[PDB]
Amino acid sequence: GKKSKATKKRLAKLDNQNSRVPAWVMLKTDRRNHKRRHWRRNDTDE
Amino acid sequence: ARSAYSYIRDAWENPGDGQLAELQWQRQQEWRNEGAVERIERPTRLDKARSQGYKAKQGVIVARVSVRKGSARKRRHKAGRRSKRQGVTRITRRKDIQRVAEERASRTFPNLRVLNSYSVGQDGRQKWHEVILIDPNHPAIQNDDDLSWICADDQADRVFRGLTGAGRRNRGLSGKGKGSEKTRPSLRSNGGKA
Amino acid sequence: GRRIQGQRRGRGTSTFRAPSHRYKADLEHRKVEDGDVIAGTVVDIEHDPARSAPVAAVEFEDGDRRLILAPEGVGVGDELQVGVSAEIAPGNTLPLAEIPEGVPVCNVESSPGDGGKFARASGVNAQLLTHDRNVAVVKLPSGEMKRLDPQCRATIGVVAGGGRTDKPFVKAGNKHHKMKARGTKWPNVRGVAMNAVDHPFGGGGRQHPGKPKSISRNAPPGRKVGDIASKRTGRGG
Amino acid sequence: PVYVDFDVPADLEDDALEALEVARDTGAVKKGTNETTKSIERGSAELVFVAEDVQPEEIVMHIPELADEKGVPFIFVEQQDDLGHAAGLEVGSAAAAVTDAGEADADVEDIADKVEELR
RNA sequence: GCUUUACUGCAGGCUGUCGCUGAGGACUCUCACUCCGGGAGGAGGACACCGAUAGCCGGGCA
RNA sequence: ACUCGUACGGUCACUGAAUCCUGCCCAGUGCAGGUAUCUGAACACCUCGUACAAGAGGACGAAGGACCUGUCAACGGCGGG
RNA sequence: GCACGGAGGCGAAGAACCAUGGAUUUCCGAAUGAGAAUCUCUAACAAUUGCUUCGCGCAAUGAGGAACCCCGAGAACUGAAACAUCUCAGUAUCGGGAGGAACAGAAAACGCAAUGUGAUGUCGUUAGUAACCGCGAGUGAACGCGAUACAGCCCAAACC
Ligand SMILES: [Cl-]
Ligand SMILES: [Cl-]
Ligand SMILES: [Cl-]
Ligand SMILES: [K+]
Ligand SMILES: [Mg+2]
Ligand SMILES: [Mg+2]
Ligand SMILES: [Mg+2]
Ligand SMILES: [Mg+2]
Ligand SMILES: [Mg+2]
Ligand SMILES: [Mg+2]
Ligand SMILES: [Mg+2]
Ligand SMILES: [Mg+2]
Ligand SMILES: [Mg+2]
Ligand SMILES: [Mg+2]
Ligand SMILES: [Mg+2]
Ligand SMILES: [Mg+2]
Ligand SMILES: [Mg+2]
Ligand SMILES: [Mg+2]
Ligand SMILES: [Mg+2]
Ligand SMILES: [Mg+2]
Ligand SMILES: [Mg+2]
Ligand SMILES: [Mg+2]
Ligand code: NA
Ligand code: NA
Ligand code: NA
Ligand code: NA
Ligand code: NA
Ligand code: NA
Ligand code: NA
Ligand code: NA
Ligand code: NA
Ligand code: NA
Ligand code: NA
Ligand SMILES: [Sr+2]
Ligand SMILES: [Sr+2]
Ligand SMILES: [Sr+2]
Ligand SMILES: [Sr+2]
Ligand SMILES: [Sr+2]
Ligand SMILES: [Sr+2]
Ligand SMILES: [Sr+2]
Ligand SMILES: [Sr+2]
Ligand SMILES: [Sr+2]
Ligand SMILES: [Sr+2]
Repeated sequence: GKKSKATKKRLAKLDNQNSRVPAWVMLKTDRRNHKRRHWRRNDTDE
Repeated sequence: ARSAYSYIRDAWENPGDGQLAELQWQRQQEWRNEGAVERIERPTRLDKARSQGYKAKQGVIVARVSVRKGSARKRRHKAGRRSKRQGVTRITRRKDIQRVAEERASRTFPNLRVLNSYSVGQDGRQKWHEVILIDPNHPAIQNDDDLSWICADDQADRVFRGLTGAGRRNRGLSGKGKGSEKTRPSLRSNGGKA
Repeated sequence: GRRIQGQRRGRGTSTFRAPSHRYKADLEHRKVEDGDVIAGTVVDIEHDPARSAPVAAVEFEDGDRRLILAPEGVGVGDELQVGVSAEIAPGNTLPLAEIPEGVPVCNVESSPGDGGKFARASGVNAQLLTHDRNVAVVKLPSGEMKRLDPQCRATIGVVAGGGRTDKPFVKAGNKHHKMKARGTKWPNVRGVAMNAVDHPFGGGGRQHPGKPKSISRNAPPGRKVGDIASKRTGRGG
Repeated sequence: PVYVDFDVPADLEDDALEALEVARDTGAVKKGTNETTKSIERGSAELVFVAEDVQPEEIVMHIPELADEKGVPFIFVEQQDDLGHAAGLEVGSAAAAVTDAGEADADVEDIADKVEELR
């Protein structure tokens, strides 16, 4: 495909959100990213 | 003594006789060549206009509107219907043509509000009505003791809610007694049976 | 039931439209002020996709290059004329009034100045018969005596491409190619071969219309199929 | 045009307007179709003018016959704004009436005469 | 879902009538209106188109 | 839409290359044409009725039907004695 | 900040926090210079209007909002033990439009017929009454009365 600049920005964001919940948040809340996505198992929008 | 206006009035009681007859025969030829809504500098029936609230002043506009003659223009049922709801030809709409004319005019002048309207004839295939519209935003009008009432917010788009004289008559609001049991204070509040 | 094919046609969807974007031009007569001082020269002969007949490109004196409905016998270099005083020769256009009786003409106008309506198909022609100051009588290709305004323009001669109909298509594929150049849905499935839901003649164990084919003129669309208001049928009597 | 039954020569129209101008400075004149109409009805009118470029025409269609059945003489003017100017107005005037002239009586008289002759 | 001379209706077509619509059981005209023409102008013409209604046909459709 | 199309066209149907052929039937039904007479709605018109109106009747009568004709490569038919 | 970590910082120059007012407020979005799946291309009230200094100079409209409200369009399942009028129902749903509420409203009324009432909503009642209806199934008011709240005016024309 051919991605536009906007499409690209959106894909970039999705890539960023797709990360681990920092360990310190674990401690602070004394004890999971429910939006973890896989490129294969999942399907993004657009 | 008789006002000059009464003469315009008396002429229009029989638009098919006298000079008026000839005027119409001449005029309609031009009207037929005009659009759906033509703004005009002066009312064709002055006495009527003034009588309905017209004034030679800034913010007062008059426009002639033409509409196709006849009954409803409805599409036959594509799904199952009992004989009763299969009619198509003799079914007519609930709004009279003058009301349709007032609405088209008001659409053409989004910023203006319909004050009133009257008939100026018809031929075998269409009817013409002139509509008086007012500019609620013009100071000449905001300062008029007789017209400033139309500047109120609840008067916005008054024609589309049936608040015109033609609107109220068509909603069966003329009578104050017998026969208005289901029209007053509104068709909707009475279950829509008026 | 469902709308029959004749009803689908009317919606004017692609399947039923003519390939207009592929058509050349509407061979309408040139408009002349008067005098007839308009002449041009045949610059080329071309194929007309919409009629399966040849057409001639003409360059006029005043610089107008336009395609024309060519009669048989027009070739490159030849000079054609269009006007009241135009010379009486094949390929020339002028009002019926100027045309001498007994002369075959084509692309005859219905109403003076319309550009030509009658006798435009391959190898056909109308026959100018009677003259007058009020009406010109022409005999159209169908054999009908037509009364026309003597002011109606026409081209002398018969239309090019005559005899096109004398050769059989021989195969479906040839019909196919021609049909693709017209506004027509082809091939043709017989009504008797369809389901009852699809046509007045559909249904039934064996194929046959379950009714007389001669339908009334007053029949509504969807029902007007078969032999429309026939005055008679068959070959007998 | 539908109410106009005879054409007035540019010249006659000239004298009348001038006569009307001196009429406002001297005698009395009415400005407006309504006022002009009452004059004819009250009979207080000697000469009534009527523009010919009035649209809609219904505003004046009545003047001619109303004047006839009142003996009041009337005349047509081509322009609407001239009658208004001549009447002393900063606007136009569809009709006008000289309610008793003044040092123009002689002229007004002739104009009326010239018209009746013009049928 | 489908059929038809099932019941009942509805579109649609034909036809009369009224309005559009004018002047002098047959007629002429031109001015509305319609069509052709780039235009001038030509053809037609109170008809046709359109609105209303009436009779007939009417598994095309419910 | 067909249609930058105009009867050597294109619409609606039937049969289904070539070859040799394609009989009889128009009563019923369908289509179409005609039609002296018969029948045939509404508006207008006339009579009765109503100080008006409802309404009853009359006269006129379009298409249509009756009636006549054409037509089966139109629906179809071509038996018993 | 939610959020109970680590590091670091701010606060007596009175921070945090709260109230009121102000500042900033990317792009798309009615979306309005033109175009576009949130970007791009070369000065912008696009479009429709009113006024007009006739110049976008001054203005209006557009879209949103839980429902409520006003004006239009308007089913069927269902009931009638079938079903066509009728019913379901002017309901569901659709088009347009206003407000904080809408709509109505100062009699060409009523007609407890009177020597009587006196703008309009609404609530209670009048009453499942009158009326409608294959006179079947079903549908169904009003005047009045008791309340709530109360409020009455402006044009056209005549004469100027
Ligand atoms: Cl409005
Ligand atoms: Cl072919
Ligand atoms: Cl009372
Ligand atoms: K039902
Ligand atoms: Mg990574
Ligand atoms: Mg006042
Ligand atoms: Mg051509
Ligand atoms: Mg094709
Ligand atoms: Mg086939
Ligand atoms: Mg099959
Ligand atoms: Mg069928
Ligand atoms: Mg067969
Ligand atoms: Mg077969
Ligand atoms: Mg045309
Ligand atoms: Mg059925
Ligand atoms: Mg086969
Ligand atoms: Mg933008
Ligand atoms: Mg039931
Ligand atoms: Mg209410
Ligand atoms: Mg029962
Ligand atoms: Mg009910
Ligand atoms: Mg009551
Ligand atoms: Na994926
Ligand atoms: Na408006
Ligand atoms: Na089924
Ligand atoms: Na037969
Ligand atoms: Na902000
Ligand atoms: Na704006
Ligand atoms: Na501007
Ligand atoms: Na039941
Ligand atoms: Na049932
Ligand atoms: Na019923
Ligand atoms: Na009482
Ligand atoms: Sr996969
Ligand atoms: Sr609005
Ligand atoms: Sr052509
Ligand atoms: Sr042309
Ligand atoms: Sr069959
Ligand atoms: Sr035979
Ligand atoms: Sr003026
Ligand atoms: Sr064969
Ligand atoms: Sr027969
Ligand atoms: Sr009160």
